[PDB]
Amino acid sequence: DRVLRGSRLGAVSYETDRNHDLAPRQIARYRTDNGEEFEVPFADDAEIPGTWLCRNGMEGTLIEGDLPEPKKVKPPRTHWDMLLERRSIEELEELLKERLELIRSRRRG
Amino acid sequence: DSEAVVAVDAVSFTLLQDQLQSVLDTLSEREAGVVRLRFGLTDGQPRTLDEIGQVYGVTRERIRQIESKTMSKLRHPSRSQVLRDYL
Amino acid sequence: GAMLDVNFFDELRIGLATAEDIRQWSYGEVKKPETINYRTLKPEKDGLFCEKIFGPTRDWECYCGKYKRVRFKGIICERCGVEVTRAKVRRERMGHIELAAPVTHIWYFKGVPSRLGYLLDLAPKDLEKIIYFAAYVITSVDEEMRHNELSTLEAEMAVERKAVEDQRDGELEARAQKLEADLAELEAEGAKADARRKVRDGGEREMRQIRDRAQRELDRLEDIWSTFTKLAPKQLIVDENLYRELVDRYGEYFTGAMGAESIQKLIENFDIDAEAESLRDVIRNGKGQKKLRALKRLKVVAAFQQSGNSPMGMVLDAVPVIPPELRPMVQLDGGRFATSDLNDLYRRVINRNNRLKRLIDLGAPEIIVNNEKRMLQESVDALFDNGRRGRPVTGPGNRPLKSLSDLLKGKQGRFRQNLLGKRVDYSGRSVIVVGPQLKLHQCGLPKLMALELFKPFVMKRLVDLNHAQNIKSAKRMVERQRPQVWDVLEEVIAEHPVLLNRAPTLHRLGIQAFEPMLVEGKAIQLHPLVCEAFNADFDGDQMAVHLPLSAEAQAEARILMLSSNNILSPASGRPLAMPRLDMVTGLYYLTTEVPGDTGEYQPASGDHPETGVYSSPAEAIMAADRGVLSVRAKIKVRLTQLRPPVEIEAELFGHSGWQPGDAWMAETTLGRVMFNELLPLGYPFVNKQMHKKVQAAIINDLAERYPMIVVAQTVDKLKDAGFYWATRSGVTVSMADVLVPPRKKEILDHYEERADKVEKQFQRGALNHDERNEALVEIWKEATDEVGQALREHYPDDNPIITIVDSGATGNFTQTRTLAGMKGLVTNPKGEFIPRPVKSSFREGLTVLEYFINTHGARKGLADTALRTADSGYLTRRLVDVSQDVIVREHDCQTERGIVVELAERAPDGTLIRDPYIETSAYARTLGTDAVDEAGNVIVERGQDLGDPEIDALLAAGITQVKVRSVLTCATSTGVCATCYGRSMATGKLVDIGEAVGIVAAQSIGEPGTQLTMRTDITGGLPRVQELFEARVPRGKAPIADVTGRVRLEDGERFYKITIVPDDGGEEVVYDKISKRQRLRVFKRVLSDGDHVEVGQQLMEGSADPHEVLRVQGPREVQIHLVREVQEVYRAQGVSIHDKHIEVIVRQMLRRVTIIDSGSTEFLPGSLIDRAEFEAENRRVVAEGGEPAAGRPVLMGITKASLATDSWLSAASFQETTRVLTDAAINCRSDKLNGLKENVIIGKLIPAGTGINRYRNIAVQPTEEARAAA
DNA sequence: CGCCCGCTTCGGGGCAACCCTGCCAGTCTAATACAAATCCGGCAATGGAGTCAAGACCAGGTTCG
DNA sequence: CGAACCTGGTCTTGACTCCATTGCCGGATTTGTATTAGACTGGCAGGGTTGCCCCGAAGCGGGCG
Ligand SMILES: [Mg+2]
Ligand SMILES: [Zn+2]
Ligand SMILES: [Zn+2]
Repeated sequence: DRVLRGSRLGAVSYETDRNHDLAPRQIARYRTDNGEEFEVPFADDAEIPGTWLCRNGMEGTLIEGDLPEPKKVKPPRTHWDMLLERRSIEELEELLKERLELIRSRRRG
Repeated sequence: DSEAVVAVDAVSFTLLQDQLQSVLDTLSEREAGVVRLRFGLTDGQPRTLDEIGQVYGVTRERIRQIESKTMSKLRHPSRSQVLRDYL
Repeated sequence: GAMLDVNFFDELRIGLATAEDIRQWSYGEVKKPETINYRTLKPEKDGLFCEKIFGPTRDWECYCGKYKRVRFKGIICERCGVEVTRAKVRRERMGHIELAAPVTHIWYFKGVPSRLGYLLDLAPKDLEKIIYFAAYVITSVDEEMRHNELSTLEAEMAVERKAVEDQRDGELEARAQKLEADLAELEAEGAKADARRKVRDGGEREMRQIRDRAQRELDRLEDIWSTFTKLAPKQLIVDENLYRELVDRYGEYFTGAMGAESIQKLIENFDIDAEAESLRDVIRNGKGQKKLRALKRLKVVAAFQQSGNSPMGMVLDAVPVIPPELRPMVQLDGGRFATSDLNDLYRRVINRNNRLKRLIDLGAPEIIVNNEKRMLQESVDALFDNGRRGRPVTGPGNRPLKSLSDLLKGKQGRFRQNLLGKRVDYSGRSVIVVGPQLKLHQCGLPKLMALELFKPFVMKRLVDLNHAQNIKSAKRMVERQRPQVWDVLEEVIAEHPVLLNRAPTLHRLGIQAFEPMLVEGKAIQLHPLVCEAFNADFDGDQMAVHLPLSAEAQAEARILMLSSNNILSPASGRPLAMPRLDMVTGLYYLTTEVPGDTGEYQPASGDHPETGVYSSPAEAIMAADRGVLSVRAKIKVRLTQLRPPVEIEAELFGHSGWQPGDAWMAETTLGRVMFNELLPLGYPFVNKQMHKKVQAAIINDLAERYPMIVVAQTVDKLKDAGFYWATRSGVTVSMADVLVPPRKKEILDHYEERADKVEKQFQRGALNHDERNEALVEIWKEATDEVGQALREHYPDDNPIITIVDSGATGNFTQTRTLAGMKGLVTNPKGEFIPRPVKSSFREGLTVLEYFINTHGARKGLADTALRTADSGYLTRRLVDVSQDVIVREHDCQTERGIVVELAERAPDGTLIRDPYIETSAYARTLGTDAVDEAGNVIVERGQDLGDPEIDALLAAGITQVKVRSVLTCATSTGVCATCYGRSMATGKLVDIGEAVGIVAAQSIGEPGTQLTMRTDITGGLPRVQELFEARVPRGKAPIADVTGRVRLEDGERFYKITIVPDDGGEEVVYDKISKRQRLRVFKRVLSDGDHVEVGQQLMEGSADPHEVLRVQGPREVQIHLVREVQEVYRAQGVSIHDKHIEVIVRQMLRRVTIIDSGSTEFLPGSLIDRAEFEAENRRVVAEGGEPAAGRPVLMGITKASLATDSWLSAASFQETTRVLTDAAINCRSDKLNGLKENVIIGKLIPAGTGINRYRNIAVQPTEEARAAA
């Protein structure tokens, strides 16, 4: 019960498109693992991050020898962990000896 | 598509810029320069009163008095009868 | 090449894109199936709308707002990651997805030839089993390991089968033990002799089923051993258990996978060189079916071999993403959102890819991962073409989703909807009315519509005249419509042409340019003479008004398309600004002569002089204003400013009969004097009765001999006098003015008695139903003609109905016969004739059953009209696309070839009887040779216009056949020359050097297809024309002779037989399957037995096949037969098309030849190539080792011809957009933008008319003498 | 001796006009526990940007003893 | 005749105001993940329609090794 008037979620300004001066800027050279190089022009006064998500789609590091060592998290949950939270070492060793005796009796009896 | 260009207000904006150039150039050099630096016409960022006092070799109070006197000047009908229809 | 698109292009190369190109286009990898945050309505990170990947939504703004103006441009925010720039790069940047398992492209798997199947030599039934995880495929195998483990594993097999037989005879021994136990427990006690052997029979059947099981597993072991011996690559293995047994026994010696990874491995282990060389060997030496299959394979294999392409791009390792501004998520007013139907397919692919990656990293059994991979494969196939394989993916409401190929296919694609025809600005639309006070070049215009058309012009003009301070108050002044804007509007309207469209636009004269003028009201007033060209009556038809802007388009509408410059028609060259209905009736009444009217010329004696003469037409007009003279009485005026006819000119003045002070007497009416005052000063005095054909001949002569402006002003004066004398004529209809014949009842009773006799004879069983139906049809047709005859003789001449008919204004005599007289026989829903027929006229009133009988044929014709109009539109659309690249390029090709023209065949008594169709077969052409006779002088020399005086000179000098020059034999490379095309029909002079004669010919052929009737087993209307231009083999396929000689006729059982005896040592050609519904050919009498026939004589009666008549008689006679057969359809309805409009389409048919020998240069046997390109390749191959590629000319229809063009852009825009585009990308075919449709698509200036380099680069400067005078 | 090539039949894909006029489609085990992340509400460091009052003062029109 | 004056500005100094602008901080809300123990084990599901044409594939009669 209205008029179909659409608008994309974003504004359109118009200022002076001058290219004679800009802000000064650096260029950081990022490198992924598979021999790729990438250039990302940051500004001058900009804290350049040691890692970066590259255009290729993989997390590339910075080519300067920073060596940040971010100390990543543990692998979340294993089947061994879900076994160990409900069993104990001696009971698992008991079932291990049970299956060892069964494979022995199947092998030579 | 409401985010497109209405294409009569753009050329009206261009003629408004030229009319404002004529009106600002009917005054002197210090007044027009202080006004354009104050409201940011030659550049994007408007220079503040301290910036214009730095670029003009004066204090900011002289800049502010010049600004007040020019804004009292520009509300004349002789400098308003052409710009009234632009709003 | 170019990437910023500066409109300086010369090529457009398509190609099959690899994964290395896909991940080079893309800016960031999309990895989440999200679009927009549900709460803040911002584009999500790493989604399908991500601002890091596709660019920013706001102008010069990052995502976190740290950089928000133009001074930070071209940099990247170190926190958010969005490169700060304009927001219009969301329309141009692409992303990509990295698939967890490869996927086959659907265009190269499911086509009408499957290209993967033709490349790898696999069946498509097998290919669908491979790539959809239904069957394994052996991708590789060993040779030497199989060679020695053949011996060792056959020893292993013999050992295993020995153990099998050991277990078998152990079961036999246990059966014997249990059998003796049954013997001991049966034959020692008291039991039945059958019951004591029941256990014996049970043990026997137990041994039989035990050895049945043993023999079945023996068959199993033999099967798996034989299959392992005969293992080979590209072999499918269905029956999963057999493959698992084969793998876990023989895990060496071979590998074998299932799916797109296995297809990628097969394309990896592949050489195109040895495969193509084996295929060349097979087409060299083989025969039959395998040669045809090897040709069909060699097409795609040589296509992959010739170019710098790789076959690995048919599988797909990374899908690309379209930019988000071409699939937007726009919100409406009020928060309602709208997706774009590709987001669901992209989200399904993203979901299933993430789930497959998680399943692989988690570690899952083979069933789940295989089902997930086939799910991802089905999702990507549904993305590229929904509804191709299996059930289409439906959304809400059971509607199939719009996939990527559906943006191109059909009528709703980009091509036929938004590329070729767009909505334009500066336009208008309103209804039309008749404007009979305007001049010819004018048109009316409502000011409320012209104020909106001319709004910026009037804005500038009323800013310039100080009626407004600036543009803003001027626009508000236009919106409030203040009373000075009209006074400005007249100034900005004057001398500014506008185009007036009428939809549908059938032909070239559907758009003409007028000068507007301000007219009150709201209707576009139109001149009453352009209604015939527009095909517009005033029953509520609307006409769209456009507007040129620049100086080039204004000069184009002022010069090329002005209404007073298009008088003649481009099809036949007859005038289309001729007086129509009321003007014809007015001029016919004004120029008819009544014997014995008021104040005639009676030559008297005794009482007085003659009292009929006059001094001058002024005195005649005064004596007609007084009630003495009627306009149509035979008087004798003395005329001074009207030029006499040729007889009286040579009689009185002799040579110098210049008029404007001379005097001569003329026995005419007053009306013909008043009519001849309209015509110009140089014209001789006509002195006839202005029938419509006489007015056609007068305007034809006056436009052939005089400048165009004189013709326009003469046509205007004729319209004025025609209307003014059409009112005073007194043509009115009253039911006392519709007279009935007096002897209608006697005629109807006399024919009714014979109808009673036929009905009585049918009642007495002397004849069947069909014969009495035919007898009644004949009787009542004769009665209809008799009643029409008596009605024709009963009427006077000044009856309004018979004057409207016989003056050629409108109508024909069948409509008057149905008004008064007898309606006649009425057709059926099937098309037969009901033997009832209606005896009541439409004046006496019909009755109930007769009305109900009439309604059958009425509704049938009314539906058939609309269906036929749609069909004719399709045929015109085909022809325009075929003939689009025939434009004039030179002035003279300087050839010496040329066709002949029959031109007034010899009478048997001995004269020159004129051929009827000389106006449509020999006028307006150029003499290819000279014309001479009796070893005398040349009458018409080489290269003349060949108009009517030269035709009369040829016929009077007594020659009959001339060799004329035409566009079938034009020897230019690209497009025809100018003297071959001859005179243009629309102008009268020679055709220009930029004309688009192909589109003119296609429009002139496909325009009058609506008016083509049809009939009650040969097609005789519009589908006859469609089967000719498509070059199908016809329905009534009549065989023709293949050699000279006599015939061996046989009247066989239910179908005949015809054999032709040659006059040489050849086998007698046999024609067997000739049905008894076909009749023999009659010529000069009907065909007999033993009759000596010619080479190209039609044996039966019907339609010969054009493919055979090319093979028998060469390419010359197939031009003659195709031109005559199309003309024979169009002239049946009385429609004239000149033959140069038909020879253009026939020339586009017979271009290419076929290849029957490869020679030694790159030409596959069976590939159709152009006559120019192939013959130039013979020039390159007579040097460097001489052998010719042998070729025979072929004739192909128009859909088959237009698709095999040189441009993949004009072909894909025409028809079958998928199947053209998929094999264009295989061969890496590069368009050159040289035709006529591609410049329309990409929006550059076309190479026709004012677009060519001769006319586009004209220097214009003032002359030096006029330079000094300023 | 079963093996395999000409005919026939069956099925899949494409197209079938052109002007206005139009305005939004569906549904079922349900919770706790917790933790991380984000936001928001409210003073607290300013501190710079502007506002105002007064005055020092250079020097050319303007009016008296 | 000189002389005050009065007033355009031109400019500075000093006090005052006032609102951005981070910065913690405490709490609120928002979002994501893990876990529920009687037994439960291979879909509902919806229609089949034209005409004409081209062409490619399946299958069958018919001879052949
Ligand atoms: Mg109409
Ligand atoms: Zn940011
Ligand atoms: Zn030529």
